[PDB]
Amino acid sequence: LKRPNSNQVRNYYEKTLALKIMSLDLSTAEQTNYSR
Amino acid sequence: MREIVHIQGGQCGNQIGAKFWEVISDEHGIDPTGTYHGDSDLQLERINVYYNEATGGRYVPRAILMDLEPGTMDSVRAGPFGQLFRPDNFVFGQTGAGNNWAKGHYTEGAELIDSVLDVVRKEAEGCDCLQGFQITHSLGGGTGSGMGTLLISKVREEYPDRIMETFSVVPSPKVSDTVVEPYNATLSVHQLVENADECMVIDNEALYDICFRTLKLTTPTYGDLNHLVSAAMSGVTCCLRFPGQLNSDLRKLAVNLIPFPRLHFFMIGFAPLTSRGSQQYRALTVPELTQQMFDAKNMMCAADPRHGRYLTASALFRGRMSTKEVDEQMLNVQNKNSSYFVEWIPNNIKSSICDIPPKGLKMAVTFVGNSTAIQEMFKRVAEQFTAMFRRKAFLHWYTGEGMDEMEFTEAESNMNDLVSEYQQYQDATA
Amino acid sequence: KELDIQAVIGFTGKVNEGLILHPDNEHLIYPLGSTIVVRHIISRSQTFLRGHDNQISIITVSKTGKYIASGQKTYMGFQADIIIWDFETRSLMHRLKLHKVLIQSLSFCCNEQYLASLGGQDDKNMMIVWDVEQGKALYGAPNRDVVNQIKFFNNSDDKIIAVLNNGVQILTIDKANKKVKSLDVNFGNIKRQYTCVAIDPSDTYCYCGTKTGDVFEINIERAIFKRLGPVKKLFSLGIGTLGLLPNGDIIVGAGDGTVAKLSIQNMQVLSQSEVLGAVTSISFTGDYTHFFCGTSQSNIYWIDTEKLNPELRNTCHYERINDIAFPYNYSDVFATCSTTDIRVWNARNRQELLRIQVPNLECYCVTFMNDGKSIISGWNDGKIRAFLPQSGKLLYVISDAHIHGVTALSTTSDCQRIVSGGSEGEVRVWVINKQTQVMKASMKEHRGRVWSIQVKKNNDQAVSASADGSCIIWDLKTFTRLMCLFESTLFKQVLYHPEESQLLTTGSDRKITYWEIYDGQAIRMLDGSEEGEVNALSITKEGEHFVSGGEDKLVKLWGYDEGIKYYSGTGHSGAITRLQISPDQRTVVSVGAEGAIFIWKMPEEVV
Amino acid sequence: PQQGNTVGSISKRENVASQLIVEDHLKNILAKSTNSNYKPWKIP
Amino acid sequence: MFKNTFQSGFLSILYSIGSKPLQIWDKSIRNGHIKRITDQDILSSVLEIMGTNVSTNYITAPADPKETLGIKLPFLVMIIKNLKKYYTFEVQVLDDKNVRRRFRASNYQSTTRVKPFICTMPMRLDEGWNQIQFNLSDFTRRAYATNYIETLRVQIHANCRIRRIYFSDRLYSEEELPPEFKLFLP
Ligand SMILES: Nc1nc2c(ncn2[C@@H]2O[C@H](COP(=O)(O)OP(=O)(O)O)[C@@H](O)[C@H]2O)c(=O)[nH]1
Repeated sequence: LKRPNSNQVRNYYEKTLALKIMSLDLSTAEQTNYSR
Repeated sequence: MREIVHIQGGQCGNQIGAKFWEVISDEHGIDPTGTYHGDSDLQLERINVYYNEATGGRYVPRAILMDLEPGTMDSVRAGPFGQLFRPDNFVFGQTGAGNNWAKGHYTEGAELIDSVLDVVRKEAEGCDCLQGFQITHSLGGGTGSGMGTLLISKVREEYPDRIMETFSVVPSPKVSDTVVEPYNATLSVHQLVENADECMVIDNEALYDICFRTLKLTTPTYGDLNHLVSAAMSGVTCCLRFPGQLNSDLRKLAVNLIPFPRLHFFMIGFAPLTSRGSQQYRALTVPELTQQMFDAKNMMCAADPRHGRYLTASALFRGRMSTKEVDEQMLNVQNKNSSYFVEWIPNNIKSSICDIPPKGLKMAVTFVGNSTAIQEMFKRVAEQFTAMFRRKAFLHWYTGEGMDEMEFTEAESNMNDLVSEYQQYQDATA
Repeated sequence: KELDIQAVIGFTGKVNEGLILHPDNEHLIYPLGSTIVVRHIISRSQTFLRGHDNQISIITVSKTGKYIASGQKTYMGFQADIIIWDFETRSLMHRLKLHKVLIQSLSFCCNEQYLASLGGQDDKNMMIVWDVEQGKALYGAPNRDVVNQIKFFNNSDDKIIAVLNNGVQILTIDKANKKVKSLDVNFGNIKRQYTCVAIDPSDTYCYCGTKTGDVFEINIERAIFKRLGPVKKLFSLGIGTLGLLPNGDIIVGAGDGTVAKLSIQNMQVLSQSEVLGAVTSISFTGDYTHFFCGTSQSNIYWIDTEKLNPELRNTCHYERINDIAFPYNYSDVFATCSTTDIRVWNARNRQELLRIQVPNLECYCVTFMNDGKSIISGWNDGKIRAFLPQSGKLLYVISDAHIHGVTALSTTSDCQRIVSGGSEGEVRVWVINKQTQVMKASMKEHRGRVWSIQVKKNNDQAVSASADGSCIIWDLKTFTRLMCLFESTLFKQVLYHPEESQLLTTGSDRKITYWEIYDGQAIRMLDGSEEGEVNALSITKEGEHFVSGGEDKLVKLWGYDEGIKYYSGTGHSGAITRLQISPDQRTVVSVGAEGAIFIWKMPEEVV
Repeated sequence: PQQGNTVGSISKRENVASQLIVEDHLKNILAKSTNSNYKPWKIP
Repeated sequence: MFKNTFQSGFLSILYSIGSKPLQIWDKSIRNGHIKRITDQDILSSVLEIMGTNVSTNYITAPADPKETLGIKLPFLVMIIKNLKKYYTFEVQVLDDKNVRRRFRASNYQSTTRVKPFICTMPMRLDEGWNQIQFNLSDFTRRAYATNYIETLRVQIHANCRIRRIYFSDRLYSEEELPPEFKLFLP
């Protein structure tokens, strides 16, 4: 079996994990940037 | 309640019904898998008319598909909405009629008719209370024009009281696809006139003219022609399937449209028809609908109505509108066109209303008229027949399978008579 | 100046593949009614992309997280514009002008240099290629039949796929000659209709969906197809979206709303699940687990892989908010009318509280009742309905109140009566009683549809504003004394001043006009954009400031005593229609006709 | 009549695709069916 | 069910030509089978129940127990095809007194006995199709010397093909039977 990138896979891992918890609410902005 | 079964014979009828069922399923909210997903409750109150209920909540059309060759059913089985058709009803032959009415009606058709007769009989006992039967076929093909009308005679023998529709594609010399059209055409129509409660004539050249002129689309196809035919199909029985202020069924039409037992040949039409270039320019109102549905170019038939006088006519509107304005354009169009209506039958216009419009269009109308202009197809077909027949061309193939010259003579004489008494009332005065 | 916004409730699931998780993650992009929004995930920040005029139709992104392409649908007379936005700068990097009405699809190569755009059914299905660095139309292809989507191959960008309505087409593009070659994949006795497509990473095989519900499998090296899809079973509304796992497993979205996976074997589902609304977008996260799903009813779902259990992340409004209301002296909850179903929402946290659904009717002017009694609404058929707060069951219905639908409602404080307005100038009064509901209206005549009815504190006097151009003030005791206020335009919101004598009224003209029952005009404000129709207004308990909003995206609040604007509001899309202020007045809420909900922090120095 | 019904039977059973074809002779069918109208050539 | 409803001359409970011939009927099958086929002797679709252990295979008059099929009508009649196999059918009736009695008719029984709750009777079937008339009036008046008010239930057991079951209310002849009620000869 091929050897995956140890750092890359774990990076995707905790990235998706944190996105899970922080994805609960999308409404709040607190950084408007109407113009840009 | 008051159901009708749907049966196809010959590839033309199979192709018509194949997407007739598609249109019906779409307007009833039925998926290609037989599972209802409509949004309105009225979509489900009257579904037994065309669909039987099967275990698992699915629905199966009460249609019997029949032909003497398997290719067309093999194609339609994989066609869109082909999964709804139950595999049992597929009745197919093994040779093909060779476009020969003899092989289509005496040698092969007579022996093959037993299975389809059994199936249609069982289907007839299946429904609660029968309204009648309706056919979709072409007189120009051997297997259809022969064994379909054979089945017509058998079924009319066994159910004398029911009403029958026959939507028939007649041959025309403008678009002629076969060299032997007059023979089997006259042979089929001779038998069909004696048993047909109602006959709906459809002209493919007229279909090309319509799809060329009314819509301005570059390359129409058999699918588009089938779409127009299917719209005409659904317009007739919309009122029986949905509520309305003035409900009128097939027996209503039979009572109101046929003065005499031999005058049951009709020409039909559908409106509105608009281009994609002008649909949102054009403002659809009741006068616009009526002027379109009385237009000479909107008719599904090549015979021009202004060469004769209407014996009677009927119109079915679909969508929400009051009835008095409908009545007023009816009376106005009867008044300004009194020359084109027979004068000894006043009030020869039937009007019916249904409050459920078709999907995507808020108003629609279907027109069916018994007119004294139909004699043109019959005279030209008879002229072609005698042109072929005086030299006995293409005759040995028929006479080699039970045919003789006497049957052709009787059919020709009967058609000439039918023309004579059909045009006699045009000149009749009160 | 500009006013803060704290929360936004907006999403459009009408456009397919609208929801996109930006590669490298942390960024989630989706289209609003007419503007694109990007959101950082770990932080709570977001950014707006507003370089458009009409509703967005298509959103696409490149590989390796490079620039984004957005396309919108316009009127027949004009031409749709394709806008390329450079990422990491949030700047419009290019604008391109071609095609007649709308663009159906956009495709990016594996390399970022090239572009493909597909026009709508109008322009006769024109396929165009573009160059990213400089906008150039190298060559194009017109075809008769409609093509639903086009996709570039993962490698060998010279070969592209097009799911034409009749069947599949493979197109070859060469640099040597500007010509494009077309090969039609032939099917034996098959007339399936095809919408979505996906390509395996090896570029050997492509899986294409069907309107019937079975996914076909076709090699690119030949016009031969292999497999119809799930045997003996279908998905009952066609195939919405396709996705490919590294295993080759095919994640499929059904039209009814259904998520299932088929192994690269006999097409049998390993696991199946049910999801609300028609599926519209599927986005696979990095490492291909726990992907995002976007419905056609504006719902965002977090769907696990290999064990399909749907978990609802958040829900959004379906479309076209009609009006908003607060309870009397209560601000924790607020209710919104919808196209079909009324919703209630919490102000602090904007998760959905409760929905009351009606199949095929529009609501207008939902009115709350103190003492926690039923909520009242009016519908298209002309009926009025009252529903209980915790659970959506109706207390009562009033049938055939007005011929063409009730438009506006107002409640007296002591709540024994309701005043209602129809489209054809009819204003009616109904005596509610726990036993029965009766009416004693004057059946007073009033030409246009009435958009607003207000009742003063002492509850005897009640004003009603018509579309015709008259704001008539009714004594409500004798149903007489018809003195009505005159100006010539389409009226809108009218308000009493709290514990004064003045009427703050608006109309189609770009003017907020202070009036009195004696034709007394303090000032003619004239708050005008180029083609703005100021429509929504609100007043503080103390007459320091009033909030005003037009049809234009901008919304602004003005000092009552003196005609000078303080602060302003932007970031909206489309026509803003209603502006309310909470009883606690710590915020101002606005509802946009394109599905967006905005709550704004009112400035501190208006207390 | 007796036959002509059998041969028709195979066709409709064939119309079901299911990623399979029924020619009527697939599995556990005698030793083997003659490779042509005559028995096979020496080199296939 | 069938209470406070008109009846004058006839009342049909079951007939095999319809979309759902048996809706009020409840079917319980253990080793048998139920289906309707066109009959060779009479060219029409006929419902059929078949199986072994005739006791366990039956169809009940109500879909569920605990309520009545209240019928005031005196005369039962059935159209059954004689298949040269076992067959039983029973009827539950209410008398003058609020008592429930029952009459069973068996093909394979040879003795008749009266009992307070059950009255069994043998029956004989001629070859081929036949329609049989069940009086029930003289039957109750002879078995318990008590008149009848209402007939609660009807039950058919296995091994039979059935065309019509109805209430005829009096002895009628073929000529005065309407076309649907009469059996047209092959
Ligand atoms: N409207 C319509 N007409 C058709 C179609 N197929 C064939 N026809 C017409 O039918 C005629 C030939 O009929 P034919 O195929 O011989 O009928 P068959 O013998 O029953 O198969 C041609 O002139 C066609 O115009 C179809 O799909 N739609």
